[PDB]
Amino acid sequence: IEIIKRTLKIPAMTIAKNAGVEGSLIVEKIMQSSSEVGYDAMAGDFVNMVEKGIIDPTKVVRTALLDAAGVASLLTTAEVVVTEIPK
Amino acid sequence: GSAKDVKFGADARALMLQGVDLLADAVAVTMGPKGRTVIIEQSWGSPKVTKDGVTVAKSIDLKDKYKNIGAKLVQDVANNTNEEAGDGTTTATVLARSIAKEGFEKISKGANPVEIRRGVMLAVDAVIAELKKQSKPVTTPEEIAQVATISANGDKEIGNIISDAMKKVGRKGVITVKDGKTLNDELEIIEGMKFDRGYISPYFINTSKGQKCEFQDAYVLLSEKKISSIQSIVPALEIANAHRKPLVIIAEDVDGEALSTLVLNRLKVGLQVVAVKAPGFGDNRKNQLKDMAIATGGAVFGEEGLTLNLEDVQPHDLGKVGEVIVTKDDAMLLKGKGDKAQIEKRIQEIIEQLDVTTSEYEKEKLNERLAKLSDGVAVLKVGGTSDVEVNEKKDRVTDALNATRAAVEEGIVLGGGCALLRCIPALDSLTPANEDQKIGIEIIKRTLKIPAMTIAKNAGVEGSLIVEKIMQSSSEVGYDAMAGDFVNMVEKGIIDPTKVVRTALLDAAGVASLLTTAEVVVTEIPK
Amino acid sequence: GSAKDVKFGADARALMLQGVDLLADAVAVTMGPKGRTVIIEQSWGSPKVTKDGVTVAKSIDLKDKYKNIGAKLVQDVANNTNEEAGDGTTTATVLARSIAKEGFEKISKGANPVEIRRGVMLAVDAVIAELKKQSKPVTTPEEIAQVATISANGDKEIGNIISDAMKKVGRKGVITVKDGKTLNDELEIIEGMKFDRGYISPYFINTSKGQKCEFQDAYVLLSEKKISSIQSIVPALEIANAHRKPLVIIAEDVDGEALSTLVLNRLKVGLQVVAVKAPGFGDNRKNQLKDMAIATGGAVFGEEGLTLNLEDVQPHDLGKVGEVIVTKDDAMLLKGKGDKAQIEKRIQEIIEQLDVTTSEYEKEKLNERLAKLSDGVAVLKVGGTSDVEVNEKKDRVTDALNATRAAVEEGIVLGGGCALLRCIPALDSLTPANEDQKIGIEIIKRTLKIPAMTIAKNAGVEGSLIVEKIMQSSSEVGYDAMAGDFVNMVEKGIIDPTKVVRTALLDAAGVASLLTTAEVVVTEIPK
Ligand SMILES: Nc1ncnc2c1ncn2[C@@H]1O[C@H](COP(=O)(O)OP(=O)(O)OP(=O)(O)O)[C@@H](O)[C@H]1O
Ligand SMILES: Nc1ncnc2c1ncn2[C@@H]1O[C@H](COP(=O)(O)OP(=O)(O)OP(=O)(O)O)[C@@H](O)[C@H]1O
Ligand SMILES: [K+]
Ligand SMILES: [K+]
Ligand SMILES: [Mg+2]
Ligand SMILES: [Mg+2]
Repeated sequence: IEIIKRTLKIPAMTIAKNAGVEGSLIVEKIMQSSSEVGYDAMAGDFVNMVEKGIIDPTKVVRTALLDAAGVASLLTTAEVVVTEIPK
Repeated sequence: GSAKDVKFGADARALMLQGVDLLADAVAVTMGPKGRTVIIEQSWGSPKVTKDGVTVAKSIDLKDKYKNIGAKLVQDVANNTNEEAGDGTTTATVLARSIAKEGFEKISKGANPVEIRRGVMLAVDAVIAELKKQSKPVTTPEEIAQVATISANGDKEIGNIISDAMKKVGRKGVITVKDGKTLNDELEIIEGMKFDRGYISPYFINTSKGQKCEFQDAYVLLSEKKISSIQSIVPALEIANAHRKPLVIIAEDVDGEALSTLVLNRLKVGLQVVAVKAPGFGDNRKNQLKDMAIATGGAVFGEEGLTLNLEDVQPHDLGKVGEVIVTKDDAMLLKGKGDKAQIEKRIQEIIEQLDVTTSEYEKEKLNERLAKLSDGVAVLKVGGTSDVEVNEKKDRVTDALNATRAAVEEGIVLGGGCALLRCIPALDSLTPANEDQKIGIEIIKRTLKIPAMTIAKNAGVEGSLIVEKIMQSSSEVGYDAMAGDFVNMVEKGIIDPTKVVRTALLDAAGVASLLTTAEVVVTEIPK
Repeated sequence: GSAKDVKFGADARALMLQGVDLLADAVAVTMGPKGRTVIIEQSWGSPKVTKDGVTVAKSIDLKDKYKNIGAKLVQDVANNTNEEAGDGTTTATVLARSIAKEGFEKISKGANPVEIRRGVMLAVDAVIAELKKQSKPVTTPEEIAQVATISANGDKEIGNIISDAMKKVGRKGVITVKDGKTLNDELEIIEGMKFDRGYISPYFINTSKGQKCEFQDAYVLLSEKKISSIQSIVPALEIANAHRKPLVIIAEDVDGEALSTLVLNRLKVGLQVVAVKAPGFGDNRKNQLKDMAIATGGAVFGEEGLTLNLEDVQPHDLGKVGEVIVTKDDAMLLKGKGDKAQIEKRIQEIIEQLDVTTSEYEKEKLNERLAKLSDGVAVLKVGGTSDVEVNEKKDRVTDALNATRAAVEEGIVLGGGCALLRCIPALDSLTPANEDQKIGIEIIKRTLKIPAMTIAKNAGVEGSLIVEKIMQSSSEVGYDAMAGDFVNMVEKGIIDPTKVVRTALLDAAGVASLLTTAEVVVTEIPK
């Protein structure tokens, strides 16, 4: 549960980090803000996200999280890795 | 003569930054109360474990000569900080790495790095002025204990023992740190005048329980020249025997006929006499003998200037001590009957001699003489199980003693890197003369966050969030990284010496902003 | 005897030009107010950071011996320019590279490179004559400060302190540059006659506050031989004691019986006496002793020529000083009661001694004696946080001092490479004797734009446009590359010493035009 809770910040941090600002500070200020407020990384400002039209499809967000979590949490169960000798 | 390789611009600067980054990455793990140690291989024996930043810096040299140039420059930062202040070397290293990385990032074709350096040094002068305005002088021994505890990585016992030493021998007193043979630290206070010369012959022992010669209310005969003849020792013994008082003879050497006379009168009739060599090698020996003369109220015999002779001795020319203890390896004189005005005058003479010496070795002898005259000396014996633990702990004890002396000298500020963090508004108000000086001011403004971020990062938390919360807080509030809490820093005793903070910043900024002016680097072809 | 490789013609010249190009490319990054620095690895310790063109040139040696020949020749250019002018080495380097590249480009089967060199030297003579007509003598201390500021890479404080030192000790006065222990620069002015010999014994101290001997209206005894006997020192003390005046004894050495007499009379009765060793080692020692005698109005005893003896001393043979200060490491005589005509005669003698000798080491001693007699000396202590910063700054201080001395000697011209740019019409009027001399003249005419182009190029603008706009402007107009503006150059104080410009051009042209005569290069096979 804590792994997922930490992971939930990664998209906003990565978007802010590509924008050349410090992503953790941006995410902390988003979490401290009212629920309609987010970071316009293109403009570099904290805005009402729906009024600025910075929106995502629900299906895309849930699909990306589910698909990432399944494979990666299966990967983290591994103790032995078997590979072929390169020829 | 030697064949050289030359590289230009960004490739050269990137290689130098790799060297700087490797050294700073090794040093930065040691920072703060959750810093970890560094193990350095020693060629002759057991490896060294250290939390000391300059020690880690000086132990790292790199094969790539371009990387080694940057590593050597940050070694210069750490060493200069250690020499000036005795603490803060890790802080200086991380500040230097930050300034170098930011300066290298800002170099473009239109940029003027020398003017950027001018901006950097102007910003640093503004920060140092703000730090001096922030500073508060040390008033209480509790603040002394707090400074020493913080500098000793939170060891409250080291802070307590340094504070006790400074209570006993003075805040400016002589305090030395040495190996202890036990598990725990101990503080020894050497009172009176004790020097490292024992009895000349073992026949002067009167107290067998400690194998020492103990006298009370003793005459003291001081000789700047050696005593080897009968006539130069008979009348002093006649005075001692007529007054029925013990005699202590401190000379360069007592040997031959005079020594045999002393031993014969000691064994046969029971004459209360002891003979001790005069400590020191050269002018310091004469100075120490004159200090003993002033303390005891006697006169020095066999001197060059006045030429007083041992054949003509009067009872007033002999010093008087209330107590003397002579062991095999040391002698000790207690409550000498000298004139207080003479002693104060000699102390002031020693002080004026201290004001005109810059040898950094004669100042130690002068301070030790001052301490033998006034207050005694303190010895901190550092306990431990093995040599590696004792050396590791001795590094921290020495750091705490340096930090406490610096705090006495120039005051204290908030620890945790908060002092530099509260100087950022003093940079916001600056008006840069041009764009390059603006770039330099901004480099320093970003760099001022680095110590607090590094301390927090070693504590396993996100440093940028911690620093943002600090800057949003009231000016007395900082981050206790040991407790993981936001606290009033002064009340919790998380404080730093002002001298250490300003020294680390100045020494980092100078070297690193000079480094960021480079366009060409020339190295020798490796053979 | 060693086996040799031999290359011919264009391939050999291309390899040598690669060497010249590498060294000049490294040196050229330092030019002008937006020049950057070069970091040179040092084998024994910290790397050196430099903006000095000759320092960069001398540090670069190449493995390829054909390239190393060209690099060594441009090193000869930079070193020769440094030796005769003390500045302008970077300018000389870029001029030499330009002449080498242009000359190598013009070599064909019909070309005669020796006659091309003759043309190059004729053009350079015409340019130097035009520079001498362009030149203006320095009249104001403001121009002194401007010259020193420009030569110190725009540091106005360095220009101010050099101008202040030249105001205090004269424009031809002795000014030395040394390391300072502080952050900031400081000017010390040593007035009177001060030498590096302290008191012989510490018993002569009368003022405890600085541990020094301080006398006013003192007799002075000068002895060219040692004083070790009683009767040599008694009648001088008799004169001093009868006249109730302090005595200063400057001799080769006072030791033994005479020293014990001096100390005994000092301690017991309170005789005002001090003894100082005579400075210098050899003929310089007797010359300084005679200068002291002339300044004070006394006579030198124990000399070879006149054979005056210390047993027969009269009060007129004793010098008189208004003040004497004797510390542990130095002695200082102030307000000597000598004859003004005798002092001026000695000054004229020292001047005529300077006019006939060319050893460049005893000339320093003669200048030092001159300055002790006339105006004192100046010491510039260079501040900084680290040794690398102090060495970098001291290079520029030395450059500024050399440039200011050169401007005093031979006047000033416009900076920014504009002086050479205004000499191009003096080449347009030449009538070449043949085609090869015409080619050489054209080589110099193209080379004359190189310094202004390089200064502009380092400043991140297009140098050819800048130079074209300068040449289209009135003769007082040039490019302020630091400000990026076209300005009256003399009014903004962007000026150069005439000697530096002409030295750099002559030294570059000679070596590079000789290099362009080469058809065969012989090197050793590397082992
Ligand atoms: N509990 C704490 N919370 C926050 N900061 C602390 C705490 N304890 C100490 N510090 C800070 O840690 C820093 C000391 O770190 P450290 O001693 O590791 O490095 P240094 O003094 O820069 O260098 P060195 O000791 O290696 O010469 C000081 O700034 C001090 O204020
Ligand atoms: N603001 C400026 N604008 C234009 N030219 C300038 C300016 N300041 C200095 N200069 C010129 O820059 C040149 C000095 O460059 P620099 O001192 O870097 O090299 P150098 O004198 O040739 O050699 P070195 O100092 O290495 O011995 C002079 O021609 C000087 O007039
Ligand atoms: K540390
Ligand atoms: K230069
Ligand atoms: Mg520390
Ligand atoms: Mg120059």
